[PDB]
Amino acid sequence: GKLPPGPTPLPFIGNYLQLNTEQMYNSLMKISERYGPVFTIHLGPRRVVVLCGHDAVKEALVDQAEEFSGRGEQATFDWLFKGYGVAFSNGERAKQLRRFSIATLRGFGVGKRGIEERIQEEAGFLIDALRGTHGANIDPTFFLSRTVSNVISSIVFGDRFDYEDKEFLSLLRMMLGSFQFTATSTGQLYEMFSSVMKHLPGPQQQAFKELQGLEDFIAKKVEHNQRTLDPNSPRDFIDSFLIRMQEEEKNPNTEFYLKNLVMTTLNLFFAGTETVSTTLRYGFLLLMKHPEVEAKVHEEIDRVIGKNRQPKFEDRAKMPYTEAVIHEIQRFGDMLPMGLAHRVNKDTKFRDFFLPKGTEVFPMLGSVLRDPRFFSNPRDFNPQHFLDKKGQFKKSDAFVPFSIGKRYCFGEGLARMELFLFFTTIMQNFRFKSPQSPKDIDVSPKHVGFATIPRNYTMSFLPR
Ligand code: HEM
Ligand SMILES: CN1CCC[C@H]1c1cccnc1
Repeated sequence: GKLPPGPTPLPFIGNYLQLNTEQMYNSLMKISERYGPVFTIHLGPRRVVVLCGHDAVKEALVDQAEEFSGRGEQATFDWLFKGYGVAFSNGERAKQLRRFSIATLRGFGVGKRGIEERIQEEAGFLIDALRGTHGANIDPTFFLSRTVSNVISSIVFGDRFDYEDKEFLSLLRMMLGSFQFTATSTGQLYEMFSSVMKHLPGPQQQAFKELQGLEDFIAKKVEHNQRTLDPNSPRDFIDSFLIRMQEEEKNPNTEFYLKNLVMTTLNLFFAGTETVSTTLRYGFLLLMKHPEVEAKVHEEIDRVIGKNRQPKFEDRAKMPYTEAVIHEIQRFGDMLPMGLAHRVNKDTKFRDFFLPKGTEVFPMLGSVLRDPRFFSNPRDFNPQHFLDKKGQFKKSDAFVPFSIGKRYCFGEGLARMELFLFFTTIMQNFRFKSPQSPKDIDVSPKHVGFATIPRNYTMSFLPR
C-alpha cells in the first residue's frame, strides 16, 4: 500500500530545498544516510524512487528484472529523441530495436577478429598522429575522440572519417558539449524544470542546437545510403536497418521506420564515441597522478607483448595488472553516477513498498561502484581493488559501470575491447608527462550530473 519514505516535497518544485544541482549525486547520497538505501525524491514534479548500494540495485534490476525494465526520462536527450530509438524507448519499441542492434553488431564482427583488426589498425593511426606531435604539450581530447569515433563509425557509416575532415571535428564538438551540459547544475536543474526551461534562453539551447546538428548529419548519411543500397549486401548498420525496413513495410505496427533508424544510429554513434573517449581521458590523468602504477603496466606490457608485435585482445589473460587498472579507472571514473533512469512497467511490490505503474527509478550505479562492502577504499584510486594477494585478477559483483539487468550496456563487448587495446598500444609506445606535478594534479571531477566529466588538462607524448 505505500511509497518508500523520503523528505516532504513542495508543490511543483518537489524536493528542491534538499537538492544541490551542482552535486545531485552527493545530494541523493546525503538523503540516503537519513532515509535508507530505498527512498522517494521529487525532482520537480517527477516522482522518483532512488536505489543505493549493491543490494537494492541488484534486487531491483536483476531479481525483479522484468518489472524494472522500463525507461525513465533524461530530459535533455528526450527533447530530441522524444521516445524514439533504442536508448530512450520503452515496451515493445525498445525490445525490438535492442534485439535488432545486438544481432547486427554481432554480424559486423563485434567481439570477434574483424573488429579487433579494425581497432588495431585505427590504433596505429593514433600512434602515428601522437608521434606527429614530437612530444609537444597538447590537449589529448580530440586525439582520443577521433580514434574512438572511427571504430563505431566504420560499423554505423561503413568507413572511417578522415582525421583532417572539418565536419568530423564539428560533430565531435557537438557530442562533447551536449554530453557535458547534462553534467552541469543548469543541466540538472533542466531535469526538474524542463517544461518551463525549454522555452527559456540559456546553456540548454546550445545543447539542443548540437543535438539537432547531430540529427541533421545522420539524416543526410541515410538519404545517401538509401540510393546505393544493395539489399543482399549491407555496407553498414544503416544498410542493415534499411533492409529490415523493406522486409517489414507490410506490417503496420513495425518499429522499423525512418525515425527509429535515425535515432538508433545516433544512439550508437553518440554512446560509442563519448563513453570510451571520456574514460580514456580520465584514465590518462589518473595514471599521471599515479606514476608508480604507470611503471607496472609498462613492465607488464614489455614482457607479455614487446616492442615488436601489435597488442591483441586475448593478450589480457596473461596481463592481470593491466586489467585491474582498466577496471579501477572505470570504477573511479564512474561514467554515469545515477545510471540511465529506469521506470516500472506495472504496479510493483518491492521490499515492503508499493510502486505505482509509471514510477521513475534511479539506480545509483555510482553507489555500487563505491559500496564499502565491495571495495576497501572506495574514494581512492587503487588497482589492488581488482587483484588477489597472488596478483591474479579478481572480479567484483559491484563492478557495474555498464549497469545490469534487462537494459544492460550491449556496447560492453566493444567498449572493453577498445578500452583494452587502446590503453595498451598507447602505453607500449608512449609514457606520459604533464606540465604539472603528480601531487598537484586534480583528479576530482569537473562536473557531476548525468555524467562524470574530468577536468581540462594537457600532457605530452614521449616515445619508448
Ligand atoms: C565507457 C564505456 C561505456 C559505459 C560506462 C556505458 C554504460 C552504459 C550504461 C550505464 C547504460 C544504461 C543501462 C541501463 O539503462 O541500465 C548504457 C546503455 C547503452 N549503451 Fe553503453 N556504455 C559504454 C559504452 C557503450 C558503447 C561503445 C556503445 C556502442 C554500441 C554503447 C551503447 C549503448 C546503448 C544503445 C545503450 C542503451 C541500451 C538500452 O536502453 O537498452 N555504450 N551504457
Ligand atoms: C552515453 N550513453 C550510454 C547510455 C545512453 C547513451 C546515450 C546518451 C545520450 C545520447 N545518446 C546515447
